[PDB]
Amino acid sequence: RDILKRPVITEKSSEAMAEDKYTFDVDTRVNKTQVKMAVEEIFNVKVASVNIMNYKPKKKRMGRYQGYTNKRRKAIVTLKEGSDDLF
Amino acid sequence: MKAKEIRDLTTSEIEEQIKSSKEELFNLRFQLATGQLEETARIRTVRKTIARLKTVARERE
Amino acid sequence: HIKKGDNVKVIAGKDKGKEGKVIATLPKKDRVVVEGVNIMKKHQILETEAAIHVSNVQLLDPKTNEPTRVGYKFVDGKKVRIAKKSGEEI
Amino acid sequence: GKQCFVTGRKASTGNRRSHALNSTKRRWNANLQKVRILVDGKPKKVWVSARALKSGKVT
RNA sequence: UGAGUAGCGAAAGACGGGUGAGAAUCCCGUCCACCGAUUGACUAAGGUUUCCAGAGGAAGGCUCGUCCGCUCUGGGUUAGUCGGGUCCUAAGCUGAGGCCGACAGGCGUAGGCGAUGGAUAACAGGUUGAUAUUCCUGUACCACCUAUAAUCGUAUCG
RNA sequence: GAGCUGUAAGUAAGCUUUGAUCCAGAGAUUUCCGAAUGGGGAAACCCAGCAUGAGUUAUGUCAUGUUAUCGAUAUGUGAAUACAUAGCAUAUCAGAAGGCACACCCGGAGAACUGAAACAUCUUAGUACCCGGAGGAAGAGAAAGAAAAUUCGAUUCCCUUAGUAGCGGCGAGCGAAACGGGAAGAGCCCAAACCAACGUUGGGGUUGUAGGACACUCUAGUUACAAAGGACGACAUUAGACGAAUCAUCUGGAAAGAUGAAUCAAAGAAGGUAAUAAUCCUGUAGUCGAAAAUGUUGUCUCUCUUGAGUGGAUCCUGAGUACGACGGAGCACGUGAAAUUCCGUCGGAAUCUGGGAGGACCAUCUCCUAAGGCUAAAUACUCUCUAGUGACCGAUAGUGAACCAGUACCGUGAGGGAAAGGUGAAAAGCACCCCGGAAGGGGAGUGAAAUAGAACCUGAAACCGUGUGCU
Repeated sequence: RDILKRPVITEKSSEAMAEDKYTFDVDTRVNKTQVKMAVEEIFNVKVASVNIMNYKPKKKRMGRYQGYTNKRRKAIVTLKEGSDDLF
Repeated sequence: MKAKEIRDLTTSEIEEQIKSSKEELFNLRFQLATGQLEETARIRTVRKTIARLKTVARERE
Repeated sequence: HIKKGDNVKVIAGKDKGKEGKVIATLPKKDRVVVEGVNIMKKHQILETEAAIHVSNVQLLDPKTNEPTRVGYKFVDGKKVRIAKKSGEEI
Repeated sequence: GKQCFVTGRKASTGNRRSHALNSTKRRWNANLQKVRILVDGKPKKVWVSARALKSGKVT
């Protein structure tokens, strides 16, 4: 389903997109077997591998008040056919 | 107080919220990420239609 | 009471006795903006209209053009605004 | 959990007095004896005081 | 007030070229000096973004500072084989029914939890500003499923 | 009934007179932890069984239900041990658990410092702390009573009796009740005799002027006790709507102030508006109003229902109970001449010509009838909601906390704990020029005022500087 949240557009991810790799933001409590089936169901491609990782919340401040950002789970998808999962 | 005009039958109530989430919520949300999306009030409008389609379907029980 | 578009007379302040026309309404802070009243010079120099308290303006009766109070009559299912010391529906 | 199964007798509390009228706390226990008495099922051992063993009680 | 007084926390720096409003103190170069069973290379505990890049000089740095473990913005952690769980138990803890106890509760049987120990399938090379038995290249191993098999049937499995 | 997208300003994109936002009633959704309940665990995490379904050539993955312990009830149900009985398996259960207002109430258990000018009996004190069980109140409650009148008639609370009677190393100290005056105010159900049925369940029966059984003529619903399920109109609360009466001049940046003319009042409470307003605004007095939900009451329906006197041959009226000895406790009362009532141990009655009490005890008189149960009101307290009040505080005060406070911070932990309010009526929050890298400043503008420029109302003293008359 809508496991995916947003795509990741950075300098390192741009170098990944030249070799059939795509970086997304997924839900914090899903495994990469669900992410594998979610990509093929939406974009109609054939996935070959998924690697996934976690980042901790970061300390942030504005004015005097201090808080934390959201924790996130990042998935990198390797395809064997198809591309252009965004513009 | 809002405007509800969903007179559809059950077989058509299910498909209303499959089309309204596949493109009217998921396609509008990747456009805001990479950046192509003007007129951003569409996102909030669609989310309330999904809420409307579920309140009415549940009263049918 | 004082709604946008009406002709009003100022009864207190610097531009007192000067008729105008309400252009903006601020029900939260109880202020109205009247045309040609309390201009300000903002260094951005710019001339714009400032706001005055809603209790500083009074509505004018059409039959005499003298400031009057506003009542309600309950004629039909809807309400109308009557002018005191007169009978005309504002 | 030590009480008479029939009468409901149990321990009390009071004072121990010396000849000079000094006082300390003490307890008055009950003469509970472990006996087998006929109940609806198997006769199980229960605590029964000796006062309840007079005038004829099942054993 | 003491008073512009005590102190500035073990030690070798010198010159040239830059940047800059401002240079004993920042960057580059040369020479010289110190450790080297360690002032070198890994890593457990613990800390929790202090890591990288582009900018900044109010406060912190016992001096200065154009610089930073300090301020702003944007980034970075990828595993069937590595450590741990889907395996095992020591000490200890907890305990169905059970025993004891004014109440609260204490002790304990079968059963569980619990590594500092036992069992357990992958290596070499390359690459980025920030990751590497995790990414890429080449060559392997272990468990399970599906389709046909030479050979099977008192076979097989426990 | 016209703007709105919370602090909060910002820009961007939008909704709304086909009734946005907003206020009230009723619904639907409601991640994870936590009694936490499938198992485990270092809370907010990990790992499963079983039955249905989604997807796949198949495995691997996903979704929706359900699976703790104890207790009470139907059911199958060998043990040892013939029969039976422990154990075992499944089913049903708005059955239990935890939290809570560190207030009020009942019970279990229970100190010390202190006073006695030392201290042991005594006092602090049945207080603090701990544990259990509740309720909106709880506890008590229908005479084996108080007393001594020509008698009253369940319980609780207030006034007085009264610092009296009394208790006390007769020291320090402790300290009542009845009478009388008030608030509030109903009383009832069972066991036994006895009759009918197959030990059982029905009926009969509840007391002191002596009642009941047996035998003699015999018919107000009280759902707060007294027996327990429901349909039946008026109010109250939860959104709101109408609601009288003023103009002119002067000073000022601004009028509500001063000076003249008026008006309203079942409305001269209060708050705001550029300074001090009954008539500018929100209000006030007085009226009006409910889709829907809840509460309290009343009118039929509905549901139970046996009433009093005469006879007393005979029978019944609560047992290891009352009471006694020993050891303690509680009664204002410290064992004292200690009645009255509670616990542990050991003994242990009577039956209406009976039993108890009237402060050891006996006799006579008077009053009552123990050893079963239930019961509203007057009473106590405030975590709270609604509407108000004060010769109470005004930022070192008032709650620790007027401000992002049980927070910064400190400690392994239990736990301890601050400081910090104010521009202006209106941001109109200083366009532009000059010195500088910037901070900072000098003009020019805003404003009544900038020595009101966000380190902002007023701005004291300590302390630090510059310039000057006399020495």
